[PDB]
Amino acid sequence: DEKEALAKLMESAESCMPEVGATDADLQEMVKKQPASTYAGKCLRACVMKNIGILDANGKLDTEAGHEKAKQYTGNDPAKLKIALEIGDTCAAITVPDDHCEAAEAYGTCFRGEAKKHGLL
Repeated sequence: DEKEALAKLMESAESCMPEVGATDADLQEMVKKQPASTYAGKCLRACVMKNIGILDANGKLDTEAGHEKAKQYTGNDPAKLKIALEIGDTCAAITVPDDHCEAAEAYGTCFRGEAKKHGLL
């Protein structure tokens, strides 16, 4: 069901692509959970996160409504889901830039980092 979570993210990312002029290469970096190698890809990620609501209108992480948010990353599984919740609390504390595109990617770095540490990768 984590698979299905990634599938939802990609649909969202597909509808976000034209408004930040992102490319298929940018989309592929996302599915593969890599850093964004372009600014548009960072903005693509901001657009997705904002649609999830994990990133708010002032470009800061919003961890309220925990389950609804974290399940968009890991699916419904309890052990996984719990870890994502903890990753949210960890990463909501980092310092990020005022630029929302760059802020989304600094959060994404934290997400991936913690996910590797906790075995979600």
